[PDB]
Amino acid sequence: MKLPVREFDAVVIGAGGAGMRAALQISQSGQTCALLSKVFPTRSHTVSAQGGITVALGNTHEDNWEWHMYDTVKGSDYIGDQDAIEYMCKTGPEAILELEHMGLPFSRLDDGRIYQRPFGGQSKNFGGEQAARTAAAADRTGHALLHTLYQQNLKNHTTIFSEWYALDLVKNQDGAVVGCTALCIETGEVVYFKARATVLATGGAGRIYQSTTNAHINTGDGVGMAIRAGVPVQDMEMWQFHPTGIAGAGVLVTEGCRGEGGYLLNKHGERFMERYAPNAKDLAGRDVVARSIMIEIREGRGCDGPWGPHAKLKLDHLGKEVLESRLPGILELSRTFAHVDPVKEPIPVIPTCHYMMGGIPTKVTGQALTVNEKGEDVVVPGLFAVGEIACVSVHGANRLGGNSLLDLVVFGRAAGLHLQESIAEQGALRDASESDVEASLDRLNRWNNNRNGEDPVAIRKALQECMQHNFSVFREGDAMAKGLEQLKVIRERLKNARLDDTSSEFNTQRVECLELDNLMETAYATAVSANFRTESRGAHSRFDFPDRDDENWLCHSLYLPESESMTRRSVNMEPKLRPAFPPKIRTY
Amino acid sequence: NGVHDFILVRATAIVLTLYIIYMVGFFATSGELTYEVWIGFFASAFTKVFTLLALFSILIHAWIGMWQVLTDYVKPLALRLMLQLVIVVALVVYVIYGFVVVWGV
Amino acid sequence: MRLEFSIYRYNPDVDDAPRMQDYTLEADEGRDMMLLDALIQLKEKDPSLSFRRSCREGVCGSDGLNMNGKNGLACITPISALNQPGKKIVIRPLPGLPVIRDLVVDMGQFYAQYEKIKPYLLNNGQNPPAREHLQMPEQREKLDGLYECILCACCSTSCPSFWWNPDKFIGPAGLLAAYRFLIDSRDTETDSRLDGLSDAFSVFRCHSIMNCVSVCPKGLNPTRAIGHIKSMLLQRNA
Amino acid sequence: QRPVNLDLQTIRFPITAIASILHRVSGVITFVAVGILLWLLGTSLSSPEGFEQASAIMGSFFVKFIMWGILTALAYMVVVGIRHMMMDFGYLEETFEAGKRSAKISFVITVVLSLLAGVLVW
Ligand SMILES: *Cc1cc2c(cc1C)nc1c(=O)[nH]c(=O)nc-1n2C[C@H](O)[C@H](O)[C@H](O)COP(=O)(O)OP(=O)(O)OC[C@H]1O[C@@H](n2cnc3c(N)ncnc32)[C@H](O)[C@@H]1O
Ligand code: HEM
Ligand SMILES: CC1=C(C(=O)Nc2ccccc2)SCCO1
Ligand SMILES: O=C([O-])[C@H](O)C=C([O-])O
Ligand code: SF4
Ligand code: F3S
Ligand code: FES
Ligand code: NA
Repeated sequence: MKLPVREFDAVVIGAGGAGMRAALQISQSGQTCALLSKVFPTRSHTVSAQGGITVALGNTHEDNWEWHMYDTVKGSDYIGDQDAIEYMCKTGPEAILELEHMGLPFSRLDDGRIYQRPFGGQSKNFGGEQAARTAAAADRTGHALLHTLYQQNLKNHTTIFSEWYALDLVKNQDGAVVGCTALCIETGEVVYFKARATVLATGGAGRIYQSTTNAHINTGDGVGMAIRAGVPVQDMEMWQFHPTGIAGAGVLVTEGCRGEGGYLLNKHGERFMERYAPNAKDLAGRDVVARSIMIEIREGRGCDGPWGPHAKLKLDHLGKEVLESRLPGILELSRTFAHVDPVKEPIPVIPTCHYMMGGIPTKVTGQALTVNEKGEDVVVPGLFAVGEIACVSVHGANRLGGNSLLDLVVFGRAAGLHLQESIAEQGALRDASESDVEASLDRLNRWNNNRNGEDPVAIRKALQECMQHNFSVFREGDAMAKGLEQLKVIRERLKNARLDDTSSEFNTQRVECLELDNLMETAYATAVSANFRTESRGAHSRFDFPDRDDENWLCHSLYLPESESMTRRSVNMEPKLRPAFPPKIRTY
Repeated sequence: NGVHDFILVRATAIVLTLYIIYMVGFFATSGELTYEVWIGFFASAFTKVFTLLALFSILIHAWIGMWQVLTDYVKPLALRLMLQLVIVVALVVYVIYGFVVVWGV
Repeated sequence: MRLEFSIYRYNPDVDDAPRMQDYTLEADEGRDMMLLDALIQLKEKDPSLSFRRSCREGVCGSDGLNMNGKNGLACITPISALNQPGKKIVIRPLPGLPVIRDLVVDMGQFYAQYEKIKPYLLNNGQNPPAREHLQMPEQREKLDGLYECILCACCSTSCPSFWWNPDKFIGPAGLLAAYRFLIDSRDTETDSRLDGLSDAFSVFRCHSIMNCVSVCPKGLNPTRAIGHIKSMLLQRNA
Repeated sequence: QRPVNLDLQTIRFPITAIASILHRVSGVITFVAVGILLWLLGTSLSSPEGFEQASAIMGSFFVKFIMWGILTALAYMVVVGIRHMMMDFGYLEETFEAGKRSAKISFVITVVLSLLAGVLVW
């Protein structure tokens, strides 16, 4: 061995909500666990989550997990896996109450119970009257959650490797994942973290776009790592554009604003969601609201100003008290990034890349899947995935607000609970050879040796521009085909890209170059997938195939990295505790 | 401990505030400062006790305050302990010199 | 409009000591970028420039910097708040912490003090609730101003008491955190927490310098929380 | 072994931090000052001749300046000490605004006592 080998039962790559929940569970269950993160854990994108956690606690009114299941299934436009969704909605309450017992500082109803607000796609009695099931700490729920989980990891004395950058999965000769290589950002040392279970919890990839609500660190590292290891990724075309990022800045203002009574206006003062979604109005599914805002703009009823084209998000009628109490975070974001006081003036907002529904396909246990020559599901031994990086799929073609924080916790916890069984089921994994480990370093060595190649800044801009223009809210076949050709060229340029900083002590340039490879793989898988799905479903909308096609496309799309070609996986329609919700026409 | 120090600083500050008012009050209303009136003022049992009380209070108050200063800026142990020794001795000498001075009036 | 910067540089494999390097940036006249925007653009031109950042919206706590003498977050400090005719914008690392590289400091000591105060709920499990612990709005309001801390260390690295004894004085951020657990109605270990804070150093190094509260990017007030801990300490031990 | 940014000339200090460092400075000075005052007291009380001798000492301009300095530092210790105790007892808010305001007022009250010390000494 050249490289130092640090061995654990489990190595968790990512310390957002999902990886911190999993680490905690894995550790409590008796196993050693190294928790890796390329930033200090509390700076993960989870800290920015605002509106809260969607869960049928039944505090604000009587609720029912089956109602939440219905809203989720319908919200996913019928490609969410029903058994998984069932598991999530049913387990949610217990999983969330346990965060409260960890000290999470939830807001409170007068009687002492956790506060829940209305949110998009929430109904009573299977598509009836508007519900309020999003549990919140003002509009800083993600902050509250991440800090609480970090605190619990301290309490538990979790072994945390902070500011370590995971480079690539290590595979053995049998095809099993047996850990990853990682770069210590402070010192530049490279190490092999050897494990029986490598848990990807690396989060989303909004930074493949020109405008995103996501942190700079959301670079799809887990997608790139998967793809380069030959592990497929699923539903990559399904990118949620949040209806309301601040126009000109990309910074999120929560759906909580509309949950609390706020609403969208156009240049004429029309509350147009009443036309586009007569029942759910401004609390319709996100795919619908986003498209609606864009149609208002394309048709010339958008507003303008220094922010560029936008709709108005009117909140002032809520009053100072409610705003400061329930939505203080957006008051601050709006004043800083829009120069608009929401107490007096509407926030200028536009749909903005927000969340990756796609990812590495997994079971409820967190075990990652691939497919064989026959198209049959096969567990990838040694590999697991939780959180935004995973595609369980609980969110299908369109995620409900609040369902992501719930997913982190439920599925992070599940991977931990089931880890012993999963490790026993996969059996003993053969050791990585020296050359297996070295294969994981090829990508880093290319960077360390390339001095005279192309500027990676130009490459990153070309990539983001291509995704914004061709793979946004509305898609056209010709433009998608041309975008894909454009990405192929860009990806070729990336193979000859230079690293201009060769140093070893806290070299962030090397990190950002490594991230760029992952932006490229993620964009590339997205583009291929998006060209493939010849229908419109949830967040995927195409003018050449405007209809939802349940005969041909009631399924997941699967990107196969060895052949760079596409295939399909079944959608689960077999919940255990209640009947499957059949596909029907989906209007809000 | 920290609470003990904190309280003592404030207790002695109150005593010292009263002493200063007493002393300033004398100086602002004495008029002509002759030897006679000066020795008259320090002859008084009230002045003697109050003055010695003040000196004890200084010993407490200034010790805690100087100890805080030294524990911020003087890291090497031997130099710090030596400086503390000088300071404690100076404060004790203050009180003792005070007794010698008032006993003599 | 031409913007001028003087930025702290240090790489242990190259520099004997830290130095300040001049930088220039062409900006759009009718547009006001954040400091972080400018830094990101400087790194396009000098890829060797290292600094931390992530959320770019004042939430994560990554990009605490000393800007024209004063601590803050690069991502929410407008260039217009820093820029002065004929002066350079001076960007330096948070004071008092070891510098790893350029604008990146080792936050170790800051995190160690946070851990010293046991920042997690401690509840003895007696009288367990049926579901969530019940916490009335009035009890929940007490956490407001305390839970929002983003661990940016802007406060502590501006505190002289923390400069002189970073290993003994907990510092403003850590004491704000201790207080957040001290007054959480769900935490049952108040007495035992206070008993760990009675020494001369943990709390009582705070002399109301009030640098902490002037810099906090979240408008929090460590001085006030510290005042409250001191009362609780008196109430228990005097 | 790693460099640290602790160049005090590169850091902005608010008026509260100035108030505070001056309080510490006033403390060190006052500690030394007690000995000087005691030395002076002892001589002034030892005999009639000692009194005249102390009067003559106080007569020198250089000594007047030192004495004014001592009384100013003492005044500062007291006034800012009281401000501190007003926070400790909850008579003053611990917002930043209240802190700046109370510091400013302490400076003013100190200067007023400094002039009064001047009049006493001249
Ligand atoms: C962007 C966003 C999302 C969001 C939200 C507000 C914003 C601005 N509000 C939400 C809400 O109110 N309710 C909800 O249900 N969801 C909300 N979202 C979506 C949600 O926050 C995110 O999907 C979720 O936080 C993702 O969490 P996850 O645990 O999956 O991932 P993460 O928090 O982004 O953390 C990723 C971790 O991985 C580490 N990482 C990444 N790459 C590497 C490498 N290569 N090596 C080592 N570690 C790596 C990161 O450091 C991080 O710790
Ligand atoms: C009489 C001679 C005195 C001496 C030699 C003296 C000396 C000191 C010293 C060395 C300190 C340490 C402060 C620091 O470094 O921040 C201090 C603090 C203090 N002084 Fe005095 N002092 C005297 C009188 C007084 C009086 C009359 C008062 C009444 C107002 C007073 C009020 C205080 C208070 C409240 C503190 C603590 C403030 C804090 O905790 O930051 N002092 N003194
Ligand atoms: C540590 C401390 C002081 C301090 O060192 N202040 C300070 C020193 C240097 C530069 C600015 C302020 S003065 C208030 C009492 O405690
Ligand atoms: O709108 C939000 O608060 C946030 O965007 C929530 C989710 O779930 O994504
Ligand atoms: S109290 Fe304020 S300045 Fe201090 S770490 Fe917390 S958010 Fe940052
Ligand atoms: S924390 Fe330090 S700057 Fe704060 S108020 Fe106490 S001496
Ligand atoms: S980058 Fe997150 S706070 Fe500045
Ligand atoms: Na996903």
